Formats: sequence, structure tokens, C-alpha cells
Amino acid sequence: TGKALMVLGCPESPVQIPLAIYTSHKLKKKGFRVTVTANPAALRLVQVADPEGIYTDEMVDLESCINELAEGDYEFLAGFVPNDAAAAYLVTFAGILNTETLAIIFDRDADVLEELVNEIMETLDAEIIAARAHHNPAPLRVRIDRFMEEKP
Amino acid sequence: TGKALMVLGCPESPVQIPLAIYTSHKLKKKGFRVTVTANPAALRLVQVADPEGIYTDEMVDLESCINELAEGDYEFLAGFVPNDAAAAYLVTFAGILNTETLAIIFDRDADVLEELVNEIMETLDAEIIAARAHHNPAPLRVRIDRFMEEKP
Repeated sequence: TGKALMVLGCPESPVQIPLAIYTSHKLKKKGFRVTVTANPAALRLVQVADPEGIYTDEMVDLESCINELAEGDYEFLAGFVPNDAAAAYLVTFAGILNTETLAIIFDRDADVLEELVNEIMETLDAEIIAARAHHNPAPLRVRIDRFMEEKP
Repeated sequence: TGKALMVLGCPESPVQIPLAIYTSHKLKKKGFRVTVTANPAALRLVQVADPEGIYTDEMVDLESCINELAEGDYEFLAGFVPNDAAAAYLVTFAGILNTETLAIIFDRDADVLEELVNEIMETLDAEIIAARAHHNPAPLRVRIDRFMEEKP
């Protein structure tokens, strides 16, 4: 019950936006109202992929969200992390929210994933899902389903 | 009252799946029953981006569709064309359906677009929407809205 914030990274990989929507839909089926925060193209991709706004509840540009966010605004935080820039934003958002946090890391290079995994472990108190994926969402979708079966 | 078939190419550009779903929703808004056909990765992206099956009606693998298709099964044909392989598939589907057809050509390189545009013109009797887009769907989205306010 409550509100959830979902942070997206720059969209390069085809699996991101689709998985962002899938994860949001999963959260909504648990009672959460979810807010998506991302750069301009990423938010646009979400808007056209879900033209009627059925899988999402609200959207806000990264900097604007950073400017208005305060502790207690959300009980759940989910961040997609395809790179350094995305990791740093999730860390920032996490420091402000101080709530249940989830990092979803992905890239096709195991080394890059390892670097991203290390970074999140050393900085945040957060559950991690990490998979080598670029075009096939399966690995991540299954692991997200699993996470969702238990953790709110 | 009719049916439309939507053909997708290999998913690389993040604008494809979202725009495919956007276009299908536009068609359903016009009364069409929309069938999406593409490769495994592509179909899986569509399914995770629209987990409730709200924006499309049916989905079938490329080869399976090619194996069951006959003239008259669809009143409209739309094909996304990011490359040569995708253009050849659209040509094949168009030869079988012999109906109102639409090619949505995209790539960031204007030269590549030119070759794809020429190819469709020399091989097909289809309306063409082309744009240099990779991650921002806007150019294509606006051009699709325009086509839709008057064609299918």
C-alpha cells in the first residue's frame, strides 16, 4: 500500500522501457501508485508504449523530481541501472527516501555488471537484481516476478 | 470491423516496440483487431510492455504467420523497417495480402534511410513514413498521428 518511485536510466537497450512498465504494472497489482522519473526520451518512450497511462500513474523529469522529493514521499524505490550515471541517481534518490530500495542492473558485459553491482553494494542498503541482457527481457522478467512474489 | 497485421523488425532501437504498441492502439481506436508478428525477442518485448494485452489482440511468430497467411486475411498491413531484413519481410507479407500497406522506416543515418526508402518504393505500392530516430520516438509518433487522422 502506498506510493512507489521508479527511476530509469538513459534508454539504449530495448529491454528497459518494456521492463519498467512490466515492473510498474507488478507494483500496481500490489496496491502501489507508481511514479516514473527519467530523462526526456525515456519518459516519452513510456508515454507512447502505454498511450492510455494504464500501467503508470505519474511521470516526472529527473531534475524536477530531485527538486521536490522528500523523505516519506514513497515507501518503495526501484531503479534501473544500465550505467554509472543511472547508479548515481539511484543512490541520490535512495539517500533522500530512506526506504525499501531495489536496484535492477543490466548490461551484456559481465564485467560492467560486476562494477555496477559492487558500486551499489558499497553505497546502498538495497536488494539487487542483475542480469546480462540487451534485447531479451526474459532473464530480468523472471527474476522480477520472483522478487515480486515476496518483497513489496 | 477489419483486421490489421503489424510486422516488426529485429529490436535494437528503443523506439520500435513502444511505437509498435502506439500504432496498434491507434488502429484499435479505429475499430481494427490488430495482430502483431515478429521474432521471439520482439514479441517478448511487446508482451512485457503490455502485460495485460490491452493494446494488441493477437501475436504470432514471423514464420508461423508466413505459413498461415492468405490474401484477404487483413484489410491493413503495417511494417516497421529498421533494415534490409525487415524490408524483405514487409515485401513478402505485402505480396500475399495485396492490401493497404504502410512502411515505417527509421534509422539515424539519412543515407541508410534513403536506401530503405528507395527499396520500398521500387518494390512496393505502400505509403511511407520515414524518420531519423533511435531513442526519441517524437518524430515518428507525430508523423504516425498525421497518417492516422485520415488513412486506414
